[PDB]
Amino acid sequence: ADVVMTQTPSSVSAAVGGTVTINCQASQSISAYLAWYQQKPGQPPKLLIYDASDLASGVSSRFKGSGSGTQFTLTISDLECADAATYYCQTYYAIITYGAAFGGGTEVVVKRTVAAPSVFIFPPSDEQLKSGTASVVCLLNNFYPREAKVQWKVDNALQSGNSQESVTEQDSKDCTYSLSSTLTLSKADYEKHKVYACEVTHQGLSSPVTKSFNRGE
Amino acid sequence: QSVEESGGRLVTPGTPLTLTCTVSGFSLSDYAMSWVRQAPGKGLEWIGIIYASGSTYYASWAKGRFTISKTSTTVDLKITSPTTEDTATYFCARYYAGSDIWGPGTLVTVSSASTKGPSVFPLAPSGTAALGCLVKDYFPEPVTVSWNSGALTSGVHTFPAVLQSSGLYSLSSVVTVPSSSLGTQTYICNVNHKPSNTKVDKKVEPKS
Repeated sequence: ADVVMTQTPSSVSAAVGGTVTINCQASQSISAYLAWYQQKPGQPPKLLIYDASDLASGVSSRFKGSGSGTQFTLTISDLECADAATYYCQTYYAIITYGAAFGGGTEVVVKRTVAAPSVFIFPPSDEQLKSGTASVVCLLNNFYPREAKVQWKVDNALQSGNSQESVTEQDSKDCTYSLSSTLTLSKADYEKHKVYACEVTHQGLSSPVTKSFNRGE
Repeated sequence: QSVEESGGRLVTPGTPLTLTCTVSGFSLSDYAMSWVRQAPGKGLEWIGIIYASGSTYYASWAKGRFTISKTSTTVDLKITSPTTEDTATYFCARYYAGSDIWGPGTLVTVSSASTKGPSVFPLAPSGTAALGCLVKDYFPEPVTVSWNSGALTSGVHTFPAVLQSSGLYSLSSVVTVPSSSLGTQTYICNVNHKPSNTKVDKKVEPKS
């Protein structure tokens, strides 16, 4: 049967300058025929380590592979924001018999000091209103840590069920996230209310920040 | 040495689809090649390999569901009878000691829904200002966004697409800029949805 690579943990974290450890366990012995890869968002994987411990050309010696047989480790030292990515192991022992499965992946989260978001609200465009729908967007820009609470109110009534959040991955220079919350209403419903408000709660904000507009003003 | 995948597109379930891996700067008579895929948000999945001498080997779940073949300079992956398990980005990769050379990937979408190009709406700016473009209601993925034809990159955030309950995708792209530049600089988002042949340039400015 195909070799299975059990990769743990699913996520691991340390501060800038710190070290993380990522593990893989092969279902039977694969000797030293193990590779490690980095995959940044939107990109193909990049080979870091082959034959369990040998560095691919150009790769920083901050990346260290160890192990043999059934247990392997990737250790990333002097962690940088640019290391925020998903890492994968892969067997290539006797592929013709056992296949070349990847482990399930491990995310690396790079910790830093608290950074409050800047908050912005955007009303729907007049052009969009011709579609019969209105999108209202609240932007939280460049914050850390990830946890953030976005509250929508329309004429002071709490909203739910009509919004969707999207979040970026950690920035490669400053380790922050950005987030959009998009409230979608019909044009007809949008035109029945005046005050549109996004209130943000975040560890870096001493009290919540509200951005709002009045329809038509 | 490099490779590049092509052929990823929207197909209806059950329609065979062939992807192509074009290689350059090395010979397929010297190296094996694998195909790997990755469903949105998920992990890498090794599909199979074709050795220099032509023998093919597949993951246990791939046997009978994919065919790998090659010419002198390309490797193909045929997906015999696509399902939604097959919606994914597919990569080809050269094998040496591990997989060292990878392509950018090609995206396959398996669905009965129709292609639809996006509408692009301004996120108009209200000492740092934010502005953006809302790219709404498109299918299938992907969309790309640049600002000022690539001249503006600092402070840009293009959010991952969301799939709306309508079955259509949406995303926004935003940028922060000096508030004093709103009066004097021009900010244009360049939106490309190749599946629908849509390319839109939208100037984003304060609402009068």
